[PDB]
Amino acid sequence: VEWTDKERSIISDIFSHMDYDDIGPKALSRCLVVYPWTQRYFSGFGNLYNAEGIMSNANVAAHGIKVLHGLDRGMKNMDNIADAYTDLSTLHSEKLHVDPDNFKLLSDCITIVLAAKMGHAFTAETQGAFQKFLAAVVSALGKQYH
Amino acid sequence: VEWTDKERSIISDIFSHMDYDDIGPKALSRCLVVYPWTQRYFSGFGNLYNAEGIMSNANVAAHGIKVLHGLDRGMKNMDNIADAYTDLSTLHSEKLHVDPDNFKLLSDCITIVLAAKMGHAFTAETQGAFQKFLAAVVSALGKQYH
Amino acid sequence: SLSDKDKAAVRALWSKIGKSSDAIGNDALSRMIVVYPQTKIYFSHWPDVTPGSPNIKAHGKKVMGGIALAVSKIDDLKTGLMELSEQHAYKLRVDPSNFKILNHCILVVISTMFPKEFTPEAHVSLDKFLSGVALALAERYR
Amino acid sequence: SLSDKDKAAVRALWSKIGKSSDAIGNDALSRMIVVYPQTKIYFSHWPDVTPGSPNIKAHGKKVMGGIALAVSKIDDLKTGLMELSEQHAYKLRVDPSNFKILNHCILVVISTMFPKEFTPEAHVSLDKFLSGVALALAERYR
Ligand code: HEM
Ligand code: HEM
Ligand code: HEM
Ligand code: HEM
Repeated sequence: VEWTDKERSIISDIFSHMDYDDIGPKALSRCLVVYPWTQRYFSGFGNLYNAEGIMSNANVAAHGIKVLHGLDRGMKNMDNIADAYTDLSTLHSEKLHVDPDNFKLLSDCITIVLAAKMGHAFTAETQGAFQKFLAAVVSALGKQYH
Repeated sequence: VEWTDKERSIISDIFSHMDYDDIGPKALSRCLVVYPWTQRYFSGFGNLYNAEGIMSNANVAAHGIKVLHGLDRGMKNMDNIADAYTDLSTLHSEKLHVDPDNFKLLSDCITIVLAAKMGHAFTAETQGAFQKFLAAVVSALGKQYH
Repeated sequence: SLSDKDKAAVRALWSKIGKSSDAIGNDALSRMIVVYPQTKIYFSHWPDVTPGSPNIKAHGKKVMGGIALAVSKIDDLKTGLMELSEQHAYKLRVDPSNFKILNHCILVVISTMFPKEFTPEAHVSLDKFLSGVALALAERYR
Repeated sequence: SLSDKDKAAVRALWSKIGKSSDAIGNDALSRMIVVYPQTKIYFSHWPDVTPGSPNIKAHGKKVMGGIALAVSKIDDLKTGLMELSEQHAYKLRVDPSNFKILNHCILVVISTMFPKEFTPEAHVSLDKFLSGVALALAERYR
């Protein structure tokens, strides 16, 4: 949508210091237990049976890191995020058949994990900028569903 | 944005035969009984005490007939619904202090009342275009909130 | 939660419209996949991902079958629908947000079909009830 | 519904973080008015819709007091929060949708403040609990 310079810098900061290797596994892990229905999409991933099992599941660590990177295009073309997700939207709908509501659930986990990591740095102004960015990306992910 | 010609016609069809003096009162009353918290904004309206009383409250009727006409600009300004309601948004936000969640609830009530009326002719496809239009209107109404 | 008043209203409406459960179900699910295409993912393994389908006829049937049961189990949905909860839970794994979508489509259909009977009083009690069923369907999710 | 495990998980977390109930409330409501400004309307009877404000610090204090109450009443929230429901109902008339928004702000604050304590397990149970609370606060609305 329309971005203020502040949001641009806030978004720029967060990604600059993001430990994709730490946030990604933990954000995807937290999603799989907090919203167990999301497990269906990861049939071959192995142990998704309880908290422990998800928490130490290699398939999930690696994929979370991946999921988080998927955002990278967005903040890298902040004025063209919808178009930037044309393909993934198509991938997610027609190839993977993923209920886009999960986009919002995982977005929320990502937000909750970034907050644990950033602590006091996760100010209200930072939460707003991050959620705004994520909502925009979520909209873009479910564009191609028809 | 973006409307198929079909959607354009359906909306024009719907409004062409819309009995505002009938649908309007019925939509706002139903909203006030199923989502009673919306009764808060109609304090000067008088008797809200029960369903019957809401159903036969003239002030509610006249205001419902009015709210539905509010939609008129949107349907006559289909490719610019954001801009068309910017003022109304501000009115609802800064003057009336209306919780924009009730915008979705009322669209729902409107939607279901028109459905009672149009009956079997209220097809899935017709519903989809009316909800789409109603959605854009609801988006346009809550933009000026900050 | 549902008051006695809510329980009565739901029971009265259903004794009035229950006969048409089959039309309501086909119509409701058909609407669902039309107005909310994203819900099609749960059926992307079916040879009729379109309205009035044999499977849309089927699932619609079973869904209104749950509604009939939920009414009979209106005094304790959680206990009355646990079995259903696990099918959609561990088995089907449907995001609960879709229940709100279906519930909405069911009120539109009933309205299209029984406008005299679907008064606002019946609507609110029914809305309340369908929220109760969905939450009941979600019992075994996490 | 909250399982024993859920009731256990919420109780343990609240015994661990309860000391900071005052800070959690101020921070949560501040976040709410900043990130979801539309919620400001309910407080528009004050020209003071800002984080860490005396009026903001206060309500938050009262909010977390209601949350500690709900923990103490965790075995029956519906009964435990009748009074609380009545206030936001007939009096304030808060759209029940804002409870969800506040709940999210509450999880973020706790996340920022107790990162070791806020495990996913404590998350799922706390999240389940706050939806229970939300549904409890809505009991007298309709
Ligand atoms: C912020 C939201 C999300 C983003 C940005 C995102 C991004 C991505 C990316 C970049 C890929 C890999 C593309 C490729 O390998 O060609 C992917 C794959 C996938 N995503 Fe999403 N995803 C999101 C949410 C979700 C959610 C919530 C689920 C389901 C719960 C999901 C399910 C999958 C699956 C099953 C795959 C395929 C695994 C593979 O073989 O790589 N995604 N996603
Ligand atoms: C489709 C969504 C809606 C539309 C298009 C709409 C439109 C309108 C219009 C055209 C007016 C009259 C402006 C004036 O005379 O100054 C109005 C006023 C008002 N609206 Fe809305 N409205 C909508 C939803 C709502 C909802 C959901 C509520 C609260 C439950 C609400 C509460 C009010 C109130 C309290 C007034 C002032 C009454 C008066 O004119 O004295 N509106 N709205
Ligand atoms: C009123 C709400 C609903 C009720 C009462 C209901 C009931 C049922 C029942 C009784 C079954 C049969 C399973 C068995 O007996 O083994 C079933 C299966 C199923 N349900 Fe639901 N359902 C509802 C809503 C939904 C929704 C909203 C969705 C997704 C949009 C959904 C997706 C499915 C699927 C994919 C199946 C598998 C069976 C098939 O191939 O048709 N259901 N449901
Ligand atoms: C966790 C959920 C909540 C709890 C436990 C809670 C609790 C309370 C309590 C204990 C009071 C004090 C009443 C009094 O002072 O007489 C109160 C009042 C109030 N609440 Fe809530 N509240 C919650 C959510 C909300 C939300 C989401 C809103 C806004 C949308 C809100 C708006 C108000 C207002 C405007 C008042 C009046 C000021 C006052 O406290 O006197 N509350 N609430």
